[PDB]
Amino acid sequence: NKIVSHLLVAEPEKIYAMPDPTVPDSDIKALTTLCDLADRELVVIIGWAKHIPGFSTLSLADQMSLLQSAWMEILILGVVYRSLSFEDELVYADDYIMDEDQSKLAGLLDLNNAILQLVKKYKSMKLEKEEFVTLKAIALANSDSMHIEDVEAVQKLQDVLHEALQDYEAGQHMEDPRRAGKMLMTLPLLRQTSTKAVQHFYNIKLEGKVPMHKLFLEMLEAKV
Amino acid sequence: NKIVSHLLVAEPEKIYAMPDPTVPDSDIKALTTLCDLADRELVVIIGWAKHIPGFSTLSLADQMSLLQSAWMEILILGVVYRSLSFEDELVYADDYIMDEDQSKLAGLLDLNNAILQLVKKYKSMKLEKEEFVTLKAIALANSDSMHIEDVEAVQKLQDVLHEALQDYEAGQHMEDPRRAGKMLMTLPLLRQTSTKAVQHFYNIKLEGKVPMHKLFLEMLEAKV
Amino acid sequence: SLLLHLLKSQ
Amino acid sequence: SLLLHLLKSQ
Repeated sequence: NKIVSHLLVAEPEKIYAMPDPTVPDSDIKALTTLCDLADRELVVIIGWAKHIPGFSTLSLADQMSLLQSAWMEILILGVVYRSLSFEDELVYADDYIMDEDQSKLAGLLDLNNAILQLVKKYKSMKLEKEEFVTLKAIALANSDSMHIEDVEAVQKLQDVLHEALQDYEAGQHMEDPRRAGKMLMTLPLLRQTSTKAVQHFYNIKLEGKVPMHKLFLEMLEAKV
Repeated sequence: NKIVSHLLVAEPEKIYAMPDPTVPDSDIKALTTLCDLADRELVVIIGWAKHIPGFSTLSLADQMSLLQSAWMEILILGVVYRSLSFEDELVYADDYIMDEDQSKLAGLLDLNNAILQLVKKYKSMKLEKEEFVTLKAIALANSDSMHIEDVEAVQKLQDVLHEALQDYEAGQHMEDPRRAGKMLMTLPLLRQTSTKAVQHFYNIKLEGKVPMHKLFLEMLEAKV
Repeated sequence: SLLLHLLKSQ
Repeated sequence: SLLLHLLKSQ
């Protein structure tokens, strides 16, 4: 399927967390590192979205609305995917892998446990890269922004990506004629986990102890 | 499709909100009325779930876990369905319909606006009763409880209901071979809205001004 | 216990 | 404005 092949080639290079080796380990260090990484990933996500067939033909306001609604789901899906061959650890980046103990220290035990639940589900389904990239695009298109100008164009973008998923599954997974639907049925937990992450980091923002860069702040403010 | 026919006959009678006609209108009255209605609906939901093929064969702990995770989505879907032929109003019950002004007075503007977004989406898709009852059952089965004992039995329950949806759509909506997937793609917003409702009413619980009955309290405590 | 009670009931 | 800037960029 061509849309799937295109999404695979459009998949961005990974980036490094680069935690500051001169700074003592603390909750503030961990959270600063993650927020800094997210800020840089957000730049990469914006560039990636322009490769999705039809996205750039939407008005700028609608492009903004989709990204404002979906950004954390896209970030989370990336962590989930990188974590699939790991056990009880989350690969935020190749140089930043959080186990349970580190999650507790960062005050992220509940959030990271929910992300691990998504990992566990996809592990059991043997999620493939083809399926990952297609679901990332579907999460963007299906992000439920209240502010869409051209609802019919957004529905068509949803349709295009949904068709690519169904087609991929029909060709590659004849053994399970419901596999496309099972993939779509993982989106509620992704949405739930994203909401949790957004609310947690917004609280962190309000508390004022973790410095945050401007893009990350902009995207956080737009969501709450 | 037999599962769909069975869900239709299993659909419970509606109940009345019965707001107290002797009590002055206030946020406290509105919220007491809604919480009282939800308590009674929760009893009805428990009885309804036992009619879903396979649900009662699950262990009691898993039956509990599904209901503890999914109850608010089930409640919200009911309000959404009752509201489909209305404009900018939410039919909590035949004797309790909230417009924008009443939503503001109850302090529910943001929550009810999100519920109205679900109404608007289903209106545009011309959601049918067959589809409503099947999605209610799917929301129960796909509720993502962290505490499931028999994961393989819950996945089979999900599969059974998902198959009924796909089959229904294949027979009744040949004009849109992706209609089953579009229905499944509405579940993320239902999950998001439920989380919002749960968090709001939990805050209301903490504030101590709105009396709440024991079942509603139990289900609220289990979620947070 | 109430959810459990009702699940066991009738 | 930053999201908008980046969407317009290159």
